[PDB]
Amino acid sequence: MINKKSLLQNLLSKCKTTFQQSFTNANITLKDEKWLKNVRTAYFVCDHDGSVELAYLPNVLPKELVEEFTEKFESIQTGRKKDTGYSGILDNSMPFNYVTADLSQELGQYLSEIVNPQINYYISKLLTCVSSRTINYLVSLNDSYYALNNCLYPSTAFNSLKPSNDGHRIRKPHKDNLDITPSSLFYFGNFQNTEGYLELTDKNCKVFVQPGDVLFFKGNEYKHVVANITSGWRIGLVYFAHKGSKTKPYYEDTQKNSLKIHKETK
DNA sequence: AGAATTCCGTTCCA
DNA sequence: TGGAACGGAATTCT
Ligand SMILES: O=C(O)CCC(=O)C(=O)O
Ligand SMILES: [Mn+2]
Repeated sequence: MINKKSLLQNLLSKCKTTFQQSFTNANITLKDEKWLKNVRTAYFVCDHDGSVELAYLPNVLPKELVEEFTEKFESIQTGRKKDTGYSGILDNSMPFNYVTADLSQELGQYLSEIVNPQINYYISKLLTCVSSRTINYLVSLNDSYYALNNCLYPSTAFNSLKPSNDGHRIRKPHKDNLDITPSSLFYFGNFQNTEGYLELTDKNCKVFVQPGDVLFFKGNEYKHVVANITSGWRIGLVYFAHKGSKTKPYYEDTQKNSLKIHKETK
């Protein structure tokens, strides 16, 4: 119900001035139409209403930032058993929001205190361009969430993918169904141009992501999976918000403690 | 103690 | 519907 050529011109205009980069060979498709099979460049997916359900902007992060974060991420993850980590709040399995167990650890500290305040700026950049509805929602959240995660997004996921790990949750095709808003994704580490791509299975679209790129898309609606890497290290951050952020209460404590607090108020 | 297993609890889907 | 799934443990075995 709208012109895609003009909408792309609008999005490109905002993104060019905001990120101060020229995005060549940018493309736009409606969600109903046939998506590009291979996206190495700027790409946008919209509905009939005009809202952006996917945005991919190549290399918006300064190389100095990607390299420093990578080195620290790899340093911390070495001393970690699990291949995933989380900062901010999680409502998973509980009818309340709770502080992640990792926030007290080295990973959670580095994300919240150092990484997130810097990344929060590029998130602000991204949202003011592609989605107004998202940032309008994120600023309505409890102040405690913003203070906790030091970011507009109340929750941050840390995905460490080493070569030939098929057991990682991002290696299995899925949807994140708790998400009330499209997530913002940042990538780090080093891996090849032909591997570690995010594939949307139902739309048959392969987005090839490299360190420094940003990806903004709905995780609940579109089933997606991360491809295997034969070399390098694939590290990425997922900034999201669940439904429980608005709906469920907050006791300002970790999971087990909050459960005790939750019951005693009932 | 340091392994394997069960548990609390929400949400979904083949 | 059983059971896996962006958690995070406590029990229960060797
Ligand atoms: O890292 C990616 O490219 C995707 C992450 C993802 O799908 C998830 O965290 O569920
Ligand atoms: Mn996902």
